[PDB]
Amino acid sequence: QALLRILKETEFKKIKVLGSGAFGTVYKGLWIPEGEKVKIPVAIKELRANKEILDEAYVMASVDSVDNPHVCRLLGICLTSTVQLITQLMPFGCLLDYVREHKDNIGSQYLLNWCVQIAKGMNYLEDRRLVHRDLAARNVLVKTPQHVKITDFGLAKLLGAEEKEYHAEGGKVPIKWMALESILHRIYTHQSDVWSYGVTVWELMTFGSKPYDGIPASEISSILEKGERLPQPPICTIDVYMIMRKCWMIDADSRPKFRELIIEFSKMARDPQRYLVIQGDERMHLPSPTDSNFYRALMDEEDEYLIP
Ligand SMILES: */C(=C\C(=O)N1CCC[C@]1(C)C#Cc1cnccc1-c1[nH]c2c(c1Nc1cccc(Cl)c1OC)C(=O)NCC2)CN(C)C
Ligand SMILES: [Cl-]
Ligand SMILES: [Cl-]
Ligand SMILES: [Cl-]
Ligand SMILES: [Cl-]
Repeated sequence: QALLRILKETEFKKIKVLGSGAFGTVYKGLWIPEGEKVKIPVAIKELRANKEILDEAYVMASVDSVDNPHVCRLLGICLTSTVQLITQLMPFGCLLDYVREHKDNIGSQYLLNWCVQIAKGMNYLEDRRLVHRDLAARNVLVKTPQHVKITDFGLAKLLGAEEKEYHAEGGKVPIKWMALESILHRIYTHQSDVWSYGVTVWELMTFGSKPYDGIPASEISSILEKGERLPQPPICTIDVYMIMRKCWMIDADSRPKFRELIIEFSKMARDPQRYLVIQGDERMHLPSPTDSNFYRALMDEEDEYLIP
């Protein structure tokens, strides 16, 4: 039962632009619900259409639940000059930016944990019949360095009870993250999300390299058909790279399931230095909420698509 809570414009203070791009415009603000002195840091999204963003709200409200650690939750919507979505501010931004900016303190334990968490979030969505269709490092957000959530439901589709696939029309889509069958046939499944997951893992393990850098999107299907894939990141031992390679198998049903990826990456996270080789790993640290001074980090922080 999908509900949308309408939040009054007057309940938001200190609204400031955070960034714009393919996803629209995102602002940060403080939400003060009437009848509370609680001030909640929020992110606020609008497109650049009203209908498009309501489709995203619908999907997000549909998949929310009491226990939902790794998928962004819609707090509500605001009707202003635009229709806006409201969510909890993720103060450390997106994981693509995070891994580029904190490379020198990202250890093996963080990378593997992020892999587990994304897989848990995707398994959660699969259980709710949701095909995300846009999983990428740019669309994973960082609540704390130890805790990430999947975002951007702009392309996501709910499968009917009898449906195993979504067939798309001619909209703009992220070719370099897509399964071969999605490029050729516009077919999307849970197993095509698994392909995108493998690309997402590659982005993390390269500390935010661009996939197939300097290769035109029009050439990707031919590269994949020839058996070529993204290269082995230097930190990755063979077992980690083989997971990625299994995610990029031609046969969709041969690819790992999210349930299996949770288990495998959890196993690796139990012995992280066995699976990723990072110079100075043991000497690295990132802010954690168990730190006395974590609040410092928070204040400091809080303060792709082509036509097929
Ligand atoms: C990713 C960086 C990035 O997203 N940044 C850099 C500074 C601002 C910005 C845009 C942000 C943010 C942010 C912060 N907190 C929560 C969410 C988001 C957000 N960012 C993106 C999406 C986000 N999700 C939002 C935002 C508001 C409201 C809702 Cl309901 C919601 O969930 C859908 C998103 O939807 N798509 C991607 C960006 C690297 N660049 C993306 C390249
Ligand atoms: Cl974890
Ligand atoms: Cl979107
Ligand atoms: Cl194959
Ligand atoms: Cl692309």
